[PDB]
Amino acid sequence: KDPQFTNVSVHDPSIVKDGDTYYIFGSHIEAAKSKDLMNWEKFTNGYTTPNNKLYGDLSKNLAGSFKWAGENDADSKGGFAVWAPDVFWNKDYVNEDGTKGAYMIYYSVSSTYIRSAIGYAVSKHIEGPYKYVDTIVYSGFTKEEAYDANSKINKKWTNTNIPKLIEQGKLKGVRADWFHNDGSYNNRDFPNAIDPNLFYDEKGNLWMAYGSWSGGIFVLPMDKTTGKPIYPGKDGKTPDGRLVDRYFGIKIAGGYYQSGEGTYIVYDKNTDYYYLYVTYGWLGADGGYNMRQFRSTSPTGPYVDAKGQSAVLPGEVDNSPYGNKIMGNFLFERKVGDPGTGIGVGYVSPGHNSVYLDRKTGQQFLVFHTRFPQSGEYHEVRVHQMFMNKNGWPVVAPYRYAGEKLEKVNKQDVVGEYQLINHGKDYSADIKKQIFVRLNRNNTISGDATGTWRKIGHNQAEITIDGETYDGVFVRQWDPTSKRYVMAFTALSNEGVSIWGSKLADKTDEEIVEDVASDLDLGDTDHVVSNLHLPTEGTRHTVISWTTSDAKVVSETGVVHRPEVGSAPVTATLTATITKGDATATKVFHITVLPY
Ligand SMILES: OC[C@@H]1O[C@@H](OC[C@@H]2O[C@@H](OC[C@@H]3O[C@@H](OC[C@@H]4O[C@@H](OC[C@@H]5O[C@@H](OC[C@@H]6O[C@@H](OC[C@@H]7O[C@@H](OC[C@@H]8O[C@@H](O)[C@H](O)[C@H]8O)[C@H](O)[C@H]7O)[C@H](O)[C@H]6O)[C@H](O)[C@H]5O)[C@H](O)[C@H]4O)[C@H](O)[C@H]3O)[C@H](O)[C@H]2O)[C@H](O)[C@H]1O
Repeated sequence: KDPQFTNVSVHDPSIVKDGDTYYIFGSHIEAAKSKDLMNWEKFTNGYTTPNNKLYGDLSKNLAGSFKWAGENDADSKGGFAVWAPDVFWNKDYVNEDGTKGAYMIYYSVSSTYIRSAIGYAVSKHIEGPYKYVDTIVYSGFTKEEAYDANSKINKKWTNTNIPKLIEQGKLKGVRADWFHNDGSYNNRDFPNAIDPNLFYDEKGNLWMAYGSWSGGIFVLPMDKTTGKPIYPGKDGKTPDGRLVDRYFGIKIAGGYYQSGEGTYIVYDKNTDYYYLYVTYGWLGADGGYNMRQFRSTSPTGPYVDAKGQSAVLPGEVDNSPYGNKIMGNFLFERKVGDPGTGIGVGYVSPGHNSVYLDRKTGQQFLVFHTRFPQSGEYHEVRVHQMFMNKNGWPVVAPYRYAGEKLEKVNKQDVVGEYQLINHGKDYSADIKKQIFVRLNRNNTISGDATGTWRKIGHNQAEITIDGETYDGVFVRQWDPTSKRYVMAFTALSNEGVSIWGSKLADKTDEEIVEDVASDLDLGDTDHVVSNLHLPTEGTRHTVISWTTSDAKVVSETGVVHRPEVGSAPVTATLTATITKGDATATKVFHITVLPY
C-alpha cells in the first residue's frame, strides 16, 4: 500500500491535462506524461534535430524566432535555447484549413539576459509535432543598429515585429522610454520576453503573462482566434498606478532589475480570485529559488499578498518582503534516532511552477522542478497538493502528493510532538531545518515555540505562536523517511509566512534515548585512519556527550592520533552518554587506530 514514485527531470514544468493523461512541458524541448501525478514517463528527445519529438526540424521550423535569438547565437553559441513553454487546448483557434481547434505551445527563445522573444506553434496532437505560427513579443532591441559579441544579428528595433504592427495601426510608433540615452534596451522598466503563461479568465477570455527579472512581469490580452496579442496600442497607467505599455502590456509584478520569473496565474471559480504564482531568486543550488504567491480579483491586477502588499516593486529594493513565500529551501533532517535511513527529505531551490486545478474534485496541485541537498545541480519534478485555507489562500502541503485528500480529522490524532519548518521571508542558499514543538491536549503549543492551537470544523488548523496566527489545514501526508502516513499541517499567516508541521511518532524520553542509542553508528571503527565524527545531538534535542578511554589514541571530539610508521596498531574505547530529559542510555564504541 506504500506509494510508488517514478521521477523525471523536466526543467520549468508546465502542466496540462489531456483527457485521462497529465502532461508537463519544460525548457529544452523536454516533456513527460503521467496518469497519477506520481509516476512520470518522459517521451521527448530534447534538443535533438531533426526528428525532434516536438518540433521536427527544429532549426527550419522555428526559424521565424531564431532570426532574433536562441540559435547558435551569443549565450546559445553552438546550441539552441528554447525556454519555459506553456501548452493548452484552444477550442477557438482557426487552423490553416479553416477547421477550429488546436493545441498551442507558447515558447521562449533567448540569446542574452535581455535579447529574447516569445513565439508559438500549433498541432493536431498534444505530443506534437507542433508547427510554427508567429513570433509575437521581442525584447533587447535597440534604437540604432548594433550587435552582441559573437552574434551577427542586427538588434535594431526595425528587425522585430514592431514595424509591421506600426504599419497595421496596432501601435502609434516606437516608445522613447524603451531606450536609454545610448540607445540600448531599457530593461530597468521593460521586460525580458521569456516564460509565457497562458490562462483563461472568468468570462472565458484568453491572456498571456510573461517575463523574467528586468522590468517585471507583463500581461497581454490574447485573440482567442489567431493566438496573437491585442496590443494596448497606447501607453498609460492602471487606476492604481501600475505601468501599461503600448507593446508590452500591463505590469503585474516585479520591476527594477529584481528577481521574479515563472509566472503562473489561475482563476478560482469558487473563491473568485486570480492567484499569481511567481518564483524569486536564482534557479541553481546556491541561488535560492522561492515560490511566491499573490492574488487579485482581476486578471490584470492589482495582485497583492496576504499582507496586502503589491507584487509590483516601488524601485530597486529588496523584493523578499513581497508575496507569500510558499516554499523555500528546507530539510526534514533525519537526526540520530529517527526511523528510516538517509539525511531526510528536503528541497534546494524549488520553483518555476505550474498549477492544476481539478474541475471534478476541486483539488489543486503545485507542479515544479527542484534541486536536492548534497546533489549539486541535479533536479527532478515534484508535485505538492494545495488546500484552500479559511482566508481564500491555497496553502501548500508539506510533502509530495501521494494520493491523500481532505478528511475528517480527530483531535486525538492531532495531539503530539511535531517537527516544524517555518519558511519565513528572507531567502538564500541556506537550507531551513525543523524545530520541535508539540500541540498539547490542553490546546497549548510548547517546546521550541510557545502558543495555542485549534482544530475548527473537519480539518481547519489555526496555529498561534507569539502573537502570529497561521491559518491552514490538518491533512494526512506520506513521510518517505519513516515510510508511514503521518498527521501534518500547513498554515499561512497574514505576514505571508508559511509553517509546516509533520507529526513525530509518540515516544517517551526513555524510548527516545534508546532509539538514539540503537541508531548511533560511527561506521567501521576497526581500521581507523581518519578523524571520526562524533554527533553531539540526536533527535528531539537529545544531547550526546563523549568520553574516551585514552586521549592519546582518540580525543573526546574524535580526533585520532595514528602511531608512527612501523608500530603496532592501537586501541581505545569511546563512550557515548545519551540523555533526553531524565532518561539516559550508554553506548560504547571500540576503536582501533592504524599506524601510518
Ligand atoms: O538523457 C536522458 C535524460 O536526461 C536527463 O535529463 C536531465 C536534463 O538536465 C536538464 O537541464 C536543465 C538545466 O537547466 C537549464 O537552465 C534552465 C533554463 O535556462 C534558464 O535561464 C534563465 C535565466 O535566468 C535568469 O537570470 C536571471 C538574471 O537575469 C540576468 O540578469 C543579469 C543582467 O545584468 C544587468 O545589467 C543591468 C545594469 O544595471 C544598471 O545599473 C545598468 O544601467 C545596466 O546596464 C541586467 O539588468 C540584469 O538582469 C541574469 O541572467 C540573471 O541575473 C534569466 O531570467 C534567464 O537568463 C531558463 O529559465 C531555464 O528554462 C540549463 O541550461 C539546463 O542544463 C534538462 O531539462 C533535463 O532533461 C534525465 O535524467 C535522463 O533520463
